Amino acid sequence: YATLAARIAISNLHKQTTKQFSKVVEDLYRYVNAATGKPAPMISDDVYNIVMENKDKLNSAIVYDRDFQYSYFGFKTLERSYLLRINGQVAERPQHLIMRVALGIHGRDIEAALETYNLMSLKYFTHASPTLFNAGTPKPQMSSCFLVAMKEDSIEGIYDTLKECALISKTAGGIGLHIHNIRSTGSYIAGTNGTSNGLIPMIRVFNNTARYVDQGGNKAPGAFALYLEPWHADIFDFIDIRKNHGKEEIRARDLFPALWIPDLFMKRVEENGTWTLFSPTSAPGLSDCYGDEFEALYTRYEKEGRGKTIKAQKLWYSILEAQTETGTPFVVYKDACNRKSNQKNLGVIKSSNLCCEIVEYSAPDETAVCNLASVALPAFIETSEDGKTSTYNFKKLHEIAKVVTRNLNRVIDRNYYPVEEARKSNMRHRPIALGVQGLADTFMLLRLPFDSEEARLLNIQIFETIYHASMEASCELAQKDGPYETFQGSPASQGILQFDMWDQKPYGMWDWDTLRKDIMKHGVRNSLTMAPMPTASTSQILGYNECFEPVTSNMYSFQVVNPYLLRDLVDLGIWDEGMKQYLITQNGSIQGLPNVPQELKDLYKTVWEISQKTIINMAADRSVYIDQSHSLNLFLRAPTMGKLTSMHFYGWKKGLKTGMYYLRTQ
Amino acid sequence: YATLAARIAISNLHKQTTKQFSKVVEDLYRYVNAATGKPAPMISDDVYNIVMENKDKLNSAIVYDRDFQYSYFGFKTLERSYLLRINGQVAERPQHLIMRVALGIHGRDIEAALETYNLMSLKYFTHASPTLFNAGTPKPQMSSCFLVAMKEDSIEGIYDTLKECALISKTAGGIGLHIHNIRSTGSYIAGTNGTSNGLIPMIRVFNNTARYVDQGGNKAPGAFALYLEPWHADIFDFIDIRKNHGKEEIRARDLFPALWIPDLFMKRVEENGTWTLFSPTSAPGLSDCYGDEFEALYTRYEKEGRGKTIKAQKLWYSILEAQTETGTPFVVYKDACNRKSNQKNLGVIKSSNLCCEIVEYSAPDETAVCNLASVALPAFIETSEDGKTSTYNFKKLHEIAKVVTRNLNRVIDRNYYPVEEARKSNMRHRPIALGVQGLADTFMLLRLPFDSEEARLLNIQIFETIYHASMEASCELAQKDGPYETFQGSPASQGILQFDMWDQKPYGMWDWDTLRKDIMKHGVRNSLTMAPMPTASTSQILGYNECFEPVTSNMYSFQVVNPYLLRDLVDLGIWDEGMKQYLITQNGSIQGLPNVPQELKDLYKTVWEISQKTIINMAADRSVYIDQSHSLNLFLRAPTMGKLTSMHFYGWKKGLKTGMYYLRTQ
Ligand SMILES: Nc1ncnc2c1ncn2[C@@H]1O[C@H](COP(=O)(O)OP(=O)(O)NP(=O)(O)O)[C@@H](O)[C@H]1O
Ligand SMILES: Nc1ncnc2c1ncn2[C@@H]1O[C@H](COP(=O)(O)OP(=O)(O)NP(=O)(O)O)[C@@H](O)[C@H]1O
Ligand SMILES: Nc1ccn([C@@H]2O[C@H](COP(=O)(O)OP(=O)(O)O)[C@@H](O)[C@H]2O)c(=O)n1
Ligand SMILES: Nc1ccn([C@@H]2O[C@H](COP(=O)(O)OP(=O)(O)O)[C@@H](O)[C@H]2O)c(=O)n1
Ligand SMILES: [Mg+2]
Ligand SMILES: [Mg+2]
Repeated sequence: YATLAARIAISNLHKQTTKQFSKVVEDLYRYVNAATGKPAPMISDDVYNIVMENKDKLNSAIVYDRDFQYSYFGFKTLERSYLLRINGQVAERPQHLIMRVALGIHGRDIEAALETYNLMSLKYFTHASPTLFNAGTPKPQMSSCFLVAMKEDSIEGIYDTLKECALISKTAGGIGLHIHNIRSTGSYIAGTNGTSNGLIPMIRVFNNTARYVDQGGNKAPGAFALYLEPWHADIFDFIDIRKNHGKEEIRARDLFPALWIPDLFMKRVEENGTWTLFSPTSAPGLSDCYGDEFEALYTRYEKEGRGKTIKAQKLWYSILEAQTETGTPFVVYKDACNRKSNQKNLGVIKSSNLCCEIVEYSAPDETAVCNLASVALPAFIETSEDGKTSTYNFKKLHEIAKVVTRNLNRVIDRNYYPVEEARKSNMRHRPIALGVQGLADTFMLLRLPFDSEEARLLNIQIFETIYHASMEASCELAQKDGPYETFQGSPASQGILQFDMWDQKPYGMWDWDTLRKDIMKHGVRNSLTMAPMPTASTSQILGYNECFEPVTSNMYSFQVVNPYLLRDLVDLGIWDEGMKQYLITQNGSIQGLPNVPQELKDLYKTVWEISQKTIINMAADRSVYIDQSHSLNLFLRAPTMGKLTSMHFYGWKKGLKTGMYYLRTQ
Repeated sequence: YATLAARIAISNLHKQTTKQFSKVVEDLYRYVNAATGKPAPMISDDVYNIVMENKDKLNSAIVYDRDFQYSYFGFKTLERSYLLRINGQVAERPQHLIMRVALGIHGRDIEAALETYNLMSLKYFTHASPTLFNAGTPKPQMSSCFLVAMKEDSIEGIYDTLKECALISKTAGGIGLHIHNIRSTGSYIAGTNGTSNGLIPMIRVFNNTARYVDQGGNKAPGAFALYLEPWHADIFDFIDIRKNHGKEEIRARDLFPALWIPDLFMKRVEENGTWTLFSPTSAPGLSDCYGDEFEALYTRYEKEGRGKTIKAQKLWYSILEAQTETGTPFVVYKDACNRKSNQKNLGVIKSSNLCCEIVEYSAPDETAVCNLASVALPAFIETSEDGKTSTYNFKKLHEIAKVVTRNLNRVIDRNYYPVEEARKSNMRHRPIALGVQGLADTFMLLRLPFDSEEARLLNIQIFETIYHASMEASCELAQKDGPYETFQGSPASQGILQFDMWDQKPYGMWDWDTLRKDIMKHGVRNSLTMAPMPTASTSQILGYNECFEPVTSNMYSFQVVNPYLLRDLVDLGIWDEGMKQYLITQNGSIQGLPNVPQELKDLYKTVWEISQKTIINMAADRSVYIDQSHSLNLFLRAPTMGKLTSMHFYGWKKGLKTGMYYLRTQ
């Protein structure tokens, strides 16, 4: 169909752009801001000198054919926010952006540079947007998220923290900020008859700084996620922070509430029992432990009159309300996250990030950071048997995941850190996050319904391979540069890998025993490797479905129909106008369509037609090979208090870390 | 009349309170917060030990009769916000508050303590509210205002500054904050295609922190004043910040805009000429000079295309609009303030304070502070000739002003400083601010219309004496403790006193030559002594008219009629119900009342009936004995663009520093 608008706008772009890469780096580097007279380079000194000392090798390495791998919407995304502009006009071709990104990561290892270039240009993998924006640029802030500790229960602590979010928000990246330690409404303050205002008014300050620190282009999200434990006395308002009605002095519409849930809360809800709310000042230490230690300390404070008791299910019901209307708060299980983190030698983890996938340690003086990349799952499909059936090439997937791991690991050293808390932190533990995109495609291309036994297996299979790969790559790194600073004492140091903490045998596609031997011997370079993220933008750049979720509709959206569906409907000579209309009219749903094979109706279920138990199951299956966590969106058809209840508890009992990211509805 | 409700509620208070002072200090000191279990003392260790080591001397010094010096509204003010409360109930009697304040200032100089006590209990003078609140208490923040420098044109500078206002707003005191150095809307920012948002959105952040840092009781005002020079490119919005209509993202209703006006602006308005707006980044140095140096540098930048030119009177007209509707921006003349400051050896002064009276030097690392007290002008009236006419006792006024000066000077050393910038600053230059209240009364009691030749003279006379006194006291201090750190190089070091900088001979009631001799010889302890403030609350505590303004109505307000008026109307046997009604119905105006002597109509003009030229004149007369500045409110009857125009220019040409504080209307 109109894949023809892609080619047009692509070679239009070729016409408005200098072909030779090294000339473009000259242009971008030499740039002066006409309106102001200021020399405003867009390449670093470092990457400039590199390109100049290697210009023939580099220019000739670039294959411009590989520009036509982009769908129309992929390309318009690139154009509109990614390709570097000279004075309003676009100056970078897609190949130049990639080549720049390759250099920004690799520096003088031109061999590494050429390997990344090739693999990216061919669509094997892609790095997260901040890397695509800033690698090879003079303030190269390439990380996607910062996990910030509230420094202290004081105006000074609060305003130091506010300063840090502000300094972070100048640049690319999202912020997860935990606040369990701020005293609740009405608590005593020494030196006044004044009472405390609590969380909400302090939230309104943060929300306001989110709105003010724009102007980083549109590279900042302008939103923070905030993490709270449900025992905090300010909980009812906190969860209603994105509510669309009620008083305005109580809402904070540019921020996301995220719950940090102890298992105790859930038991109490299930047991239909009491829940007690404390101010952190009448209940110290509560966020600084978990599991049993928490259970013991909580129960004691609860017996010692230190707080306020109400019915667990009163809170529970309010949460489901807030979630049904707004899609938030997110739900992340504190204990599951801490019980099963390779970072537990550092102390208690107090939050996740803005997309509920990063599970790293943060403290007033260490603000945890992470660099993300995603693998293009469908690129490892081949027909390779001999005949008609397609298989999945796991060798290449292991090979490619080792490359990404090495990339992400360099990005740590060549990263610009907005705040000293992020450099201190990331240099010590060197966490890393790999993800995937196009899981739904992979299945579709391989003729598998999402809810099949075969899909369940491949899910496990793929993730086993990425995790094995990354730990292998990381361990090779530890052999060249030493383990990361804080590796002694870690579960990985004691031979305990992620699935072990889930008390499971690995699916056994790869030799874990060899790997585990070498890790106890040599260490790893990275405390953490795996955390599948939303890929909202980058999967649009590679033309794939986000992430690891099924299609939302088969009507993608001018509106363009799912190419695999189209393919199949045409090959069955049943694609007419009745088809174009039935699918528009049902929004990319093909069930209940008179003349369509059952094989296709299974294959092209939309996420609303797939059962959430299956969804949670696959999240549980893959989770044992996930160092950190993943952004589990949930989708509900005709939503009810009961259906939502069984979904949290289902994931909760599965041992999940992120029980829910967004709740999406209608 | 109902002065009888005073006695009732006074001796009611006696019944609910322990008579003996040292028991009350015990009570207050020993206080424990029942709800929380926390020991919450309300007296310092230091003042406790003092009282205990001197309890008989102290308790017996206290005259409780002196509790009945308070009008009903004076007393209700004391009760409602000043007298220390034990668990909701009032624990301090007025005499205890005073005695505490005396100690908090004097420490172990019990002789000084007893002298202050006596003088205050008898209503000779009073210190500003923060002193009344906090002297003798464990965080004794006794200063009324902080003049804060915007630290830098950066997110870091801005958020360091935000932190400092927040830390200051926890406690008593107002903030004047100058921002001439923040780049305006649309300016370049290096490292993004992002433009700057300018002032307004950054103001909204400050306004929001004003709202959030309450809870210091109601001792913080919850408002800042912001100072800008009218060449700043963000000027039109900045002046409209308290506008009651229009868009909400453009207003900031809890802050006050104050203009810092160069003479150039005014000439240009008068000449009907061009005015040029710059961003500080395209015009550096502009706020860091004045007079000629400014004129030269401004003109050059204006010739070099560096900014945007429009008609002076376009801005002028908008200012008058904003002022007519909202009463702001305030108007303070930058050049007059800098030309005539004894602090010019330190560098350019960049703002005043929240009440337009403090004119002190502030810089990113020095935040200027000031401690205020006011003299009760009417307390120095006596009949003392022999017969019927009353005179004014200037000897006692010189004597009392020397006492206050010594008090204020101790408060500097025993002050708690919220931020290190304020301690650095105040310890070096030791500024001080004395004021007055009850000028209108004094005149009334002395049978003088405000606009008489006799009133004009006494105005000059009083102020000459306070200024002479304070410099004398201060110079005696310099003899015991040395001059203040930065006295060398000051105008006062070169024999140049305030009136000299106005190029005037002093009225000559006191020997200035002797004083001036001694100052060049020994120095002063205080860089600055005099800055008449609004006395909004404390004059209500002493039962006098604020400040140095005339009565606003003769219907004070249950509604209580002006006691002097009443006195006089009754003595003429013309006070009936027709009288009670004519004055209610005219809101304390007595002109155009059929049966009232002309002598009384002159004597009891309301500030709306008095001409503003006279008002400005007296402000000009007194200003030559004012180190710093004063809070000139203006009052306009039937306000018009022309009348307001001639008033600014009139004061501007008089050489005033504060041309206008509030513009008050109807
Ligand atoms: N003036 C204020 N306005 C609003 N909230 C305040 C204020 N002062 C303190 N708080 C809140 O109370 C907490 C303590 O503030 P902090 O700056 O530690 O004051 P403090 O004098 O140290 N009182 P305390 O912490 O009780 O010893 C912080 O969480 C503040 O948010
Ligand atoms: N991300 C942002 N959002 C809004 N305003 C900003 C942002 N970054 C900078 N500014 C404004 O631009 C000014 C410069 O900010 P600063 O923190 O100095 O950034 P910088 O990288 O140093 N850019 P420059 O000052 O041009 O070298 C400050 O007045 C900020 O208010
Ligand atoms: N323009 C953008 C988009 C995302 N991000 C960051 O990455 C997160 C979104 O993750 P994602 O994986 O869905 O987005 P992409 O990496 O595909 O653009 C946001 O929460 C931010 O933390 C950013 O900094 N700037
Ligand atoms: N309750 C109060 C009242 C005034 N003030 C400070 O003193 C200023 C008012 O000056 P003023 O002389 O009119 O008030 P008083 O000293 O008479 O209470 C305010 O701008 C604040 O700077 C305060 O800190 N707390
Ligand atoms: Mg504290
Ligand atoms: Mg800067």
